[PDB]
Amino acid sequence: SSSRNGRDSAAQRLGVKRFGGQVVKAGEILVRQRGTHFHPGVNVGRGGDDTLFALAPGAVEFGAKRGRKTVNIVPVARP
Amino acid sequence: YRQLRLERVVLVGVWTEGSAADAEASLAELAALAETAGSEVLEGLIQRRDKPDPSTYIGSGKAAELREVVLATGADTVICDGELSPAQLNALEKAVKVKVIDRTALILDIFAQHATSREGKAQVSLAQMEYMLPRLRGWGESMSRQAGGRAGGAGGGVGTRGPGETKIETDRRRIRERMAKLRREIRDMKKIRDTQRGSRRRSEIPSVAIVGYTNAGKSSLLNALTGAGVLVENALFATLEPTTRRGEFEDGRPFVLTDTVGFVRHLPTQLVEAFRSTLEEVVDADLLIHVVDGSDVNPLAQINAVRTVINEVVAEYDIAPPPELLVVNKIDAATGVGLAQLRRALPDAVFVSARTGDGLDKLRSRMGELVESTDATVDVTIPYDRGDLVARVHTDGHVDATEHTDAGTRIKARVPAPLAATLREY
RNA sequence: AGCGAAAGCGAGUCUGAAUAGGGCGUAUCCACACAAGAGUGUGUGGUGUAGUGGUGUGUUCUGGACCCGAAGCGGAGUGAUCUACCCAUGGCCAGGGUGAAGCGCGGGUAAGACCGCGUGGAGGCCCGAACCCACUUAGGUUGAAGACUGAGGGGAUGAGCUGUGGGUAGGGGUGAAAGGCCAAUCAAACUCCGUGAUAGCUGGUUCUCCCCGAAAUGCAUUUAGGUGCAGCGUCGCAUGUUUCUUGCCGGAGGUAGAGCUACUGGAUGGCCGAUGGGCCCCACAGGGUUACUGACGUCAGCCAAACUCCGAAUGCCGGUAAGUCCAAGAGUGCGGCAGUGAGACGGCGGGGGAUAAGCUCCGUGCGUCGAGAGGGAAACAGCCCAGAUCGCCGGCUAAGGCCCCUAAGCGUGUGCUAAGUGGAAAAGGAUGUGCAGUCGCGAAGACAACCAGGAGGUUGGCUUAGAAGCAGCCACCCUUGAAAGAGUGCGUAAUAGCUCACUGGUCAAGUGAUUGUGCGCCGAUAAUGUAGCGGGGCUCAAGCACACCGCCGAAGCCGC
RNA sequence: GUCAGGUAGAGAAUACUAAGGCGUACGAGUGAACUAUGGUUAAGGAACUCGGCAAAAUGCCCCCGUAACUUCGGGAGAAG
RNA sequence: AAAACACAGGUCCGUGCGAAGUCGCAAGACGAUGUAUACGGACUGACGCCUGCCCGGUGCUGGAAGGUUAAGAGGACCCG
RNA sequence: AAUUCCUUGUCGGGUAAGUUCCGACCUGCACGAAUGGCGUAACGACUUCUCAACUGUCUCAACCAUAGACUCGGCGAAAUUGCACUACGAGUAAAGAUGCUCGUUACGCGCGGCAGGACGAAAAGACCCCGGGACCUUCACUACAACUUGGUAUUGGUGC
RNA sequence: UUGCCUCCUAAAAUGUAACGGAGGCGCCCAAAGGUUCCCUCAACCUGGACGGCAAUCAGGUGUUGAGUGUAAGUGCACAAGGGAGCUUGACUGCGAGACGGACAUGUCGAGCAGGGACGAAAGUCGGGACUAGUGAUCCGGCACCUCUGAGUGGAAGGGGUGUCGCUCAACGGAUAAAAGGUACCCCGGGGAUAACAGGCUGAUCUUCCCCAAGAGUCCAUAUCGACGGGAUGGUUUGGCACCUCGAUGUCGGCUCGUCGCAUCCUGGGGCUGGAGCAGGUCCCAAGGGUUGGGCUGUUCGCCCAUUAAAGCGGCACGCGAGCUGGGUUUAGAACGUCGUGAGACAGUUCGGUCUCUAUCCGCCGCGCGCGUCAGAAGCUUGAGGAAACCUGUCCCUAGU
RNA sequence: GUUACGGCGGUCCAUAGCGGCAGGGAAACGCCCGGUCCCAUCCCGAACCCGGAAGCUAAGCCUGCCAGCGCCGAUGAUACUACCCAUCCGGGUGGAAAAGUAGGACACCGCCGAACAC
Ligand SMILES: Nc1nc2c(ncn2[C@@H]2O[C@H](COP(=O)(O)OP(=O)(O)CP(=O)(O)O)[C@@H](O)[C@H]2O)c(=O)[nH]1
Repeated sequence: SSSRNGRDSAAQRLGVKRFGGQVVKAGEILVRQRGTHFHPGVNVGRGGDDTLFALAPGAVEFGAKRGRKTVNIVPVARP
Repeated sequence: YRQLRLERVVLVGVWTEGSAADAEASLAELAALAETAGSEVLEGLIQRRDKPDPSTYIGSGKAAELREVVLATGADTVICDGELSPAQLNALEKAVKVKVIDRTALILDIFAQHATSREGKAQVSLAQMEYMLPRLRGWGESMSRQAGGRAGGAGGGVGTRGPGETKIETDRRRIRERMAKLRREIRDMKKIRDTQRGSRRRSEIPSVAIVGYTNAGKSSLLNALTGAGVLVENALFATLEPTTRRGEFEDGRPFVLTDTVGFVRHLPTQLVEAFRSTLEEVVDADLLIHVVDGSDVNPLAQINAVRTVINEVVAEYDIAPPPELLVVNKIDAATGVGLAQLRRALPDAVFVSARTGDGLDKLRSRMGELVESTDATVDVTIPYDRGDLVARVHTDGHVDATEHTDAGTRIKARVPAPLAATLREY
């Protein structure tokens, strides 16, 4: 005599963490996603739950490949 | 009025009395009625109990048998060929665990959908409502767990508890009150019928009417015997309001022919109460036309059932019952080789077919014969300065206009009291 | 002097195979080399380290712990002088009836059985005062009285009533059993003590000014009116513009919108039309005809919170240049002290509901009230204007206003309204009145008018009482082209009168249909009294629209 | 708890009185409504009302006369 | 104030005698100076005609062949 | 039916008219034999119906007398109480206004009466919810009294 | 219903509630894990012995519509999809830097060393394409250890590392261990929260309408009006919980009224399928009037007699500081049914205390005072208000 | 320098792709002719791998035309939208789509150049 709904999960705080042009450290998490909505580019690896992370200091720079997004890092070149 | 879904029905019924064939005949109407409401009929079990059970209509184990069949065919309903009390139809619900809604409820509901005129709708709600008054505690959800009470009764002082009455009383009062408004409303509609029939009342006219059970024709005989095309659907209760048309034979006096609603066996004694239109007619007529189908297993049955309702009418109104003609139809197209039996002992078993096959010739010529006496007869000598003597002399309803001369006209015809009247100068 | 669970070691130490990472320590700072720019390390020199004990103040622990207030729990006692029952010994019951056993005598019977007449005086017997109750009614109901009174009422030789003296005591007594009674108290009496019981609950908490100034949110909870932590406030210390606003630059998205031949569903008409049903030749070999159905295909028109080939505006993250800068009284870290954790309404975007509520639940660098005075909305926390340091018998204004109430305009120019519209309302009905175009006739005097025009085979059929121009109706190729159609409508059963598409002398502008374009009319409709302008009153606008000109108006702004 | 006068009367009821004791502690007025307690009522006689609540009615002695039913006592002061 | 309690009359169960039952920690007392035709408890409730079927559940009573199981007796084997 | 929801079941009596009453039927929502079944003379301040007699119960009220009420003299309280020279209508407000808005009405002060309002007085709502008590029940938990079972001490001897 | 995972609501970052809308999870796999290498579906056309239409084999067409252990989403044809050969990294000592964040938890990590697997070596490997498949602390069990050992030597006990024990599923887990009744009730609070009345709304209710398919002897509109649509009123059942729980007394009846008109009679009309007598509709109209009984607690309802008629509603469902107390709603008792039982029924039946001296406004009557430009007296005008307002039968006109 | 092979260019990976018609073989790329050897098929020297060098541009690959199918796509309007104004409607200042239209487009550049000169 009631609703057969009413249960949800928790909101996993996904999405992009570092946006483009932002100076980053070695090992910071750039994107926490589920699939590969962003594929890893240069100096960017992929974790076990498909999160991307930095492999070198620099500045995160979004890009493209053959029909798929990438998240790159360009080095910051100390003056 | 309630409208949901079914189409899955298992019919049940106690054979307290009647022949075997007679017994399954009832269950059969129930099939036709069930389908006339539009729902597929699966199985159908009948028992032989000399008298129903005060708790479950059929029995205890038979209820158990029905419980499994409802799980088998998944039928969402069960209809009982009888009138059952609120209690019996509530116990049998926890047994089979599905609809246990009786016959009177099928008929009362068919009348809700099939009926159009506003008047017809009102009479329905009365019926449905009078059928639901005696079922309030049973539908006791409003009282289901209405145990919220225990109101203190220190009394002789503040209680501020307003109910100065039990909830059952207060609630019963409402349904009974609405029923009373409708009651006065329906009795008023009487004046509308009477006023729509003032012309016919005056100018006395003949008035044949067509009684007879449902599915016997009636509205086929009218659509053919005169003219006009009224609903002639092959289902049940297809005419929920009376119609009247003109027509005549040699005596053109209207032989106004009315068509009525159908008298099924064992009326639900509810919606019929307000179906007075059909009966107001039976009373005020000059003949009746009991139509019975030859394509019926036993035609004689409906003859008596129908005749009974006509019996009660003549009784209340203290009337010399009108002449009645019983015309058998469905013959010719007679899906009946049991035809000869009726013919052995049946009055006016005309092979009316109403469909193709006609058969209406003998009836028409034998129709005006039973109608009440005419009252116009006259032979006269009319001067040549007529131009007026034609009053209605030729131009009248039955004015004969059947004799002539050279001198004006030695007319020899028939004339009503208010028409040619006494004016005629022999 | 620290690290370690510890043995122990000691500016180190623990874990580890590690001379290798880390963890916790070596007060902090400055200088110099070597490394490393994976975010700074490592050694060498200097400087060199702050605790403790009185005591003022703010929180806090254990104590009654800011104050007041339960129903009830335990220990030891007091009560049977009221009431419940019982024990011992006394007292009382006017008057009048009825007539049991027993006995005697007659009748009666084998006898018994019983039946009359005397005698007798029985009974939880009858009528009825004292006495004991308390059934009905009325009065009292700050009473004469903390349970009575006046009338009636029940028992009254009994399971009766009553006096004196005794006995049973609290988780116990006593109970012809009502949770009744046990000193006007009873689902466990009263008094004193533990005791200042304990209450997430209610109430109360007392002199002043100055500065700052909230919240009704998130998570968890034997939790939902409580509390813990975070958020927001204040005070102190440290850093210094890191905060905020605007412009430019670099990014991720999938809402609004749109689209569907780009997926998944729904879905309106056609067209080809296999594949199947009827009929089919009834061979099941087989001719196809198909009001059926026709998967896919195909043409055109569509829809979607859980459809997306696309896809904004804003918002968000970062960078960069400025602004504000004798102030936002900005941000951030650490401490002392909190309160708050029931929000309300209005705007915009949504769920639940009937796309009801002054309904309910969310979002919103949204607002006001809460915690906000002043002016306008007639009055009127949540709407509009505006944020009160004090004084003034100074000036300018905001929202709103300027006929009188009531400060300032019965203001100026051009138009509209006849409804008191203004000063409530719908589907819909409708010959109101201004505007603007359009269409034939179109100052030819068209149109209106007085008017000759009356049964063309006109009683046609369809049929015949006649179908009496004319019950009804399915057509007006029709003309001296005049202005009547095989004469329709009112009528007229039949007559009989006149027009409906219609017109000739007299001759002076009219016929529709649009934009709905302004403003208006009806629909319209409760119950104390006009009562749907705040009042009087207003069309001689004091109403409406568009321009224009002043002024009144607050604790706003200026002056002193 | 004890005494218990006289007339009526079955009575210790009730009415009036003897012996004896009291006038018992706010009064004087005054035809208001209204309330309480008594009294009377035309014609009708439960029509009132939840309900004959209340009121009215019956009432004593002496002769007659007494039903269904019965557990044989009664009912019974039946009723009249 | 009653239709409720009691009641005379029923049946069942317990009790062989400082009985059963009750008050009391115990002695003791009531039962009763009573003795199963007596006493206590339960239900029914004058009187008349009657009181039907069921012993699976749960109780009560009466039984034993096995299973199960406490303390007390037992002390192999192991360990310090 | 002190038991029947449907229900004012149906039929018969009683009344001019009978949701109550009496007698039957039986379909017993959900009677039933010592939580006794069905009857029954007598009995009841018990409950429910009908009738005769009677009446101010009523149609429909009227009059009389006492005790109050009312006037005069003496004595002389009470509950209640933020204020006070405490109108009405249509509105507006915590949504039901003597006290706010706009009107309308109204000279000041008393005495006898009536009870519409002051959400009138009295009693920190007996109903409802939350929190805490209390007493009661049981196949709720955990204990204890009481009853019962065995070992062992008081407790010993000869037999087999 | 209570914890975890996925989608939408969720307003293009993250987050976001409701007893909003849909589903899953308390596993499985010793290969369905690690690694090296290879491959590309589904469907459609043309072909067979079945084999349907669709089982294996041919040739084409086919870029993703198939398949991924399991819900959904995000992905994946470069494949994470299909196949094969070895194997155990489903490791030990660690972990720069971060995400998320009340806290407790949770999550991702390049890289260094030891010992391996697979590869030619580049390198990959700390379980599975990802996100669920779980439980804090306390108290104990077990294996190993270069810790401690109550005078000393041992030992018992304790300690470290690895790990095992809970539908503590009310899933941040009050106790190792716990159900009901109260109408016999009591106390502390609450209009934070219900019953009565009021307020907002108007689904249901009620009263009107708009269009006109039909009905009405023929005939949409004399009289009705279906399917659909638009509203008024605030008298019903409701929805919300805004005042009142340091009290706003609750049905029916009695007594007393006052108001609205949506008119029952009486009074005017229009239309009639209005011959007359009687009617049926619609408009105008609120001055007066609108009965007595039987049954029921009853309002309502049916019935008996009448009448010109026996109106509908508002006023705390008007009216208890004006009355009753039949009913509902305390404590007693009984029946039927439910519960093992205390007790329950929103079933029935018998019985069950109705308090108050009127202060203020209001209303009905009655005085005293002053005023009305000197003090008195007789008789009056009427601004303004109040009261009343009903109706029948018979006769003549006329049996016209 | 002409230049008809590689590998990634690497391109916000179809303006680059499919589909037609006509052409080419210097070296290179290829089909090809056989498996004795290294190594291979769940069966097959088909493929993988090996040894070759008789023909021949059928095909892959490359070149030139085609706007046929797909693919990019403006300007201007329109939807929508932030802020502001407005007593009920609706406007102003900025930003601006989707679909369509005009059109674009049979790719363009790097490298030891790889080959081929002089
Ligand atoms: N086979 C057949 N059927 C006939 C004949 N005559 C009449 N019928 C049937 O009778 C029916 C018509 O009569 P109907 O209109 O049903 O009578 P009705 O009583 O008005 C139906 P309702 O119950 O609604 O009033 C038709 O369905 C037709 O099948 C006949 O001659 N032959």
